[PDB]
Amino acid sequence: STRITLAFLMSLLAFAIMLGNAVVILAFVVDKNLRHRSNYFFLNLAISDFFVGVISIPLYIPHTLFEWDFGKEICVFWLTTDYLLCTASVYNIVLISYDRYQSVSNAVSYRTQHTGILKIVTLMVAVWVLAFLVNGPMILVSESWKDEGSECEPGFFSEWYILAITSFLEFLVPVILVAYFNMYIYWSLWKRGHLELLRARKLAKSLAILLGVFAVCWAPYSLFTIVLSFYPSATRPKSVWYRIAFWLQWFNSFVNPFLYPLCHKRFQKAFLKIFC
Amino acid sequence: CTLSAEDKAAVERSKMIDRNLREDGEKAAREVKLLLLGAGESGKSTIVKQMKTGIVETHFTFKDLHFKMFDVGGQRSERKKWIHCFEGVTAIIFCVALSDYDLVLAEDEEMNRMHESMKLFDSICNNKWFTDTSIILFLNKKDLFEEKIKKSPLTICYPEYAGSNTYEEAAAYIQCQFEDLNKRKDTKEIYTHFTCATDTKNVQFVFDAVTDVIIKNNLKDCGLF
Amino acid sequence: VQLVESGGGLVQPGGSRKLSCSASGFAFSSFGMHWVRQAPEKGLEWVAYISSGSGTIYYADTVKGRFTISRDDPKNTLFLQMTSLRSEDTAMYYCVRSIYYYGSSPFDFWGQGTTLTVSSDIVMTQATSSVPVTPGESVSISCRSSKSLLHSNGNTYLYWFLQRPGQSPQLLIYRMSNLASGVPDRFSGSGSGTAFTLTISRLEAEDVGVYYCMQHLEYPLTFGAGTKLEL
Amino acid sequence: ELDQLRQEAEQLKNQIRDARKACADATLSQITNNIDPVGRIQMRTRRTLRGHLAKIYAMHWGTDSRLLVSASQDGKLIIWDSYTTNKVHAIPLRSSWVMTCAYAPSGNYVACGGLDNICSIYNLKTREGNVRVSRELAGHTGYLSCCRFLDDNQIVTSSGDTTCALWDIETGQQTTTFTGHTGDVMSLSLAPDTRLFVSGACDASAKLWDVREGMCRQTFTGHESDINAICFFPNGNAFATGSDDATCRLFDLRADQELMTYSHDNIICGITSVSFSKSGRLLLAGYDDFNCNVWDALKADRAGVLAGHDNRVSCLGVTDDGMAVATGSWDSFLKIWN
Amino acid sequence: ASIAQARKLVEQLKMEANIDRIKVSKAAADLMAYCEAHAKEDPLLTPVPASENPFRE
Ligand SMILES: N=C(N)SCCc1cnc[nH]1
Repeated sequence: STRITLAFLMSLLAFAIMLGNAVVILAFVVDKNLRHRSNYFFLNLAISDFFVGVISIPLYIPHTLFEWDFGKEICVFWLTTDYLLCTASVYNIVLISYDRYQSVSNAVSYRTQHTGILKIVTLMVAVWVLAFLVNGPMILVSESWKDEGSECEPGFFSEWYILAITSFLEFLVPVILVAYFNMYIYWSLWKRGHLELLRARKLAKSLAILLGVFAVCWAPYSLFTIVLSFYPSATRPKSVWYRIAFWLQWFNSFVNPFLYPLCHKRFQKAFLKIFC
Repeated sequence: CTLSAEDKAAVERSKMIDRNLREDGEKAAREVKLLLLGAGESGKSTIVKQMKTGIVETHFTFKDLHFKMFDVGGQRSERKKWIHCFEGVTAIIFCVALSDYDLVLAEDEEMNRMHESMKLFDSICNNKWFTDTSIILFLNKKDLFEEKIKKSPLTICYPEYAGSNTYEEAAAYIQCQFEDLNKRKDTKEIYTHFTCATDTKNVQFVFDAVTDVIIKNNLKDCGLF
Repeated sequence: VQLVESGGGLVQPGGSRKLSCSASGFAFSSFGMHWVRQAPEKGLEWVAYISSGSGTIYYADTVKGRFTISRDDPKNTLFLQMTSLRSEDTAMYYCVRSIYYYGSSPFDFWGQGTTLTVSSDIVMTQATSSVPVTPGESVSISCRSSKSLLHSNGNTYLYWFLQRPGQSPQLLIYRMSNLASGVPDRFSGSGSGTAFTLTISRLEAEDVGVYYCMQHLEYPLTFGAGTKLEL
Repeated sequence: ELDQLRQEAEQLKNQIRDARKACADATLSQITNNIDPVGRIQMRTRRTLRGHLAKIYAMHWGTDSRLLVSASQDGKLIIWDSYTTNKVHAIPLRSSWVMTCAYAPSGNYVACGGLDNICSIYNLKTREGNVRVSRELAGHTGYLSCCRFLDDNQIVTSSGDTTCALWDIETGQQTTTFTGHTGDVMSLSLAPDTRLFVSGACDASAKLWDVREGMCRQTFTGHESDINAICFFPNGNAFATGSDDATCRLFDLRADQELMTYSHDNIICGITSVSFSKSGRLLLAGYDDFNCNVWDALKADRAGVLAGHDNRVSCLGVTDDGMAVATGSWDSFLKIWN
Repeated sequence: ASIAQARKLVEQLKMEANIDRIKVSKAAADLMAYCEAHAKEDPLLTPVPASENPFRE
């Protein structure tokens, strides 16, 4: 009964993640004027969320339903890919925030600069490699710790220090960096300058929405997993709220095309040209 | 490949030409453009001098920024037939002489030169092409204005004036009158500076206005601000 | 406007040599360059080609693997370095320019050449070897091929060159129909597919020389045997 | 007496109007009603020439209908092959403000001009292998609107100071000056026989000039706004004028009166360029609404639209053999339609 | 001053008003006969076979 509607909702979310990122990719590839060392980051974000929708959700849907297609050789690969894609999505927002910080802090150097394609490729490759190296090797090492029963979950959930270190590593530093960049931008524009008050309010709202969404989507699962990990032996029986926190992080990868590339006012021209 | 050797060589030449063209475009896309629009050709030459046919191009460099200034004072043609060529310019520098409030333009009985300046400023500011470009005002010739205003009060230019005849609260009145002609304050900002004959920081003021405009445009493009 | 070539002389077999070609008076960077050989008692023979910007380099099968071509664009220089020379490399060398675009005239200008002494392909035949004829009467020179020089785009690749005694080859007609610039209108070219003919309406004292028919359909650029015009 | 001269001029123009009214016999539609309409015209984009980085302001087909030159605000003048996509030439201009270009009938020369008040003539075929400036014609005060080659030694230019000029390229000095226009001259075109030429100005009127005599022959009026484009019929006995009030008009040299007007209620924006096709049956007119209409010459009705440009279409042209059309727009994209 | 300009305008009007004109019907017939006399060699009106035109996709 409930499994049918749950599958319907999950498939709808996966299809929406398909559509948004496919639209972003096609809009990027049709036009040749989006080569300003800033649309590549949007391309990376779209690629990460697109692969999230392609791989992570369709494979997980049968597991949580009555179907049991689980396997030891496929669950490790699924976990590694899912964590890779989520961490890469996290690490691409920091790149865009740093780009905006560079644009505001020193516009003269940001304007008269020729980085080249090699620097952009190096930055993208470094982002992906760091996203993997944060968690994937630890999953591979800790896979031997689990033995039968519970499976297709990271083997280091038993330990609290490893979870705290990892949660810090890809949640606390990125959120602090994004908050610092946004507050620096807002403070610089406020000190530089009735209409001004309205402009400042709009800028503050736009800067705060992104940070608030990121925080509300990434804090609960990490902190709630950390507090659950303190339970000796098997953890406390997972309630609905744990699964809600599990799905919230994936739900974050849906509004990313709506926030960053949709409002760029140059991808909007691409959308209009494609649809007309 | 169904192409002869000469066709392949022609394709290679075309590709090299494409590479040269894209390199030139990338090089030229990182320069600041300022269109210098005067009013009666009063003070344009001095401001050009302090910032080191039919159109005059002045190229200079300041703080690792390349500025190209276009002067079209010698066209004396219909402005509406070629003004759209300047759409997309980074900024428009407007020069207004404060000294000709008493002076009357020739061939007319009662038509003040300041009225010509205000009319031209109104026409340029609310043009359908320059709906986003920023105007940098330049009120010059302020000294001999300061001695002249003592002899004759600032009431011939504006009948609806009531205040002290001193320099203070009089030049500011004209600056406010010029700034009030703007009708697109939501998407446009006007910068004002009083320039002397021996002033030096005019280039610095233009640089600051240009970098502020660059920052605001960059943040407005992204959807913020 | 001119090309000067240096190098050559006598070489001990098995050694190495470097020949230089310096240009002056034209844009050297926009011209593809060719090195063309000529045996002491035989006709011309293609050697090497380098594109503009050094994008593509082509060598003849006789010298491939030991010869090297290079260009210097900041200067105006062309280098040919030969290694493991044998007794068959003794010949005259010519440094030729050629530009390629719609309507261009390749092989327009030839260098003076330098002498070196050492101690499948589209074959084209020229049955004519000697044509004794008095000046003032029309003459015809025939040149046959072994493959259709015509291309699908309507272009044909047959060039005619004239070499007067003690001088350098000169371009006469490119694509068998387009007369080269700076030559009298007496020369004409015709033909279709395999056999072609060059016609001279009125001979003069300056028309005595050797005529070569060369193909540019595809590399290697095979030359003709050449025919002489005696008096 | 100035007033007497004004009264004489008024009487002369009134009697000219009366004579023109009496000369008219029947409307063009009354005679063309029996003609079979050409029907809907569907054209496709065969080529898309790209490489420019700013608005394209002019273009002109070659005499062989294979090469074409284009000018943009980049400061570049690009000579394209049209059968292939390859760029034959790319000439950097000394002034980045170019608003016109022309290609010599012999193919050896190119012309350009703009806000610099100077007409630059470039030589393509030279021994050095690079395109170099051959002549810099100067003497105009207002900006240069259009230029058209007659032969390798004579050119015709129009400036923004209500003046046209005939330049001898060899000496560089002006030969004949055509004056009389009230507003700025925007466009001109030469007759097929190269004996007369029409010039359209900003005073809502057009004039016919004789290159030999140097005196104005006939004047035409009727437009209510600026005239932006003008072009002769292939027969050379009529010409079409496009104006800024979204109206095209056909004028006849012998009849000295307008024949037909092309307008529609759905179009309000002005016309940038007008060109006849081969045999003069069609009339392709660019518009500010990013489209290009294909009107019929004998039928006032429309016959098709061309919609492939994201910005204002600034120029268009038809090959000599009538095989294909080309359009350049304020978007940095040339297109070839067939 | 303006008297010379007015005199020149009057002279231009006099020299332009003497031009003989023909009926509009004759000009319309001429344009017709031209249009339907050259309709065979107009590629834009009658589309040529796709194997004959040089421009292709
Ligand atoms: N720890 C990370 N940064 S990825 C968390 C992976 C995930 C769990 N439920 C949805 N996604």
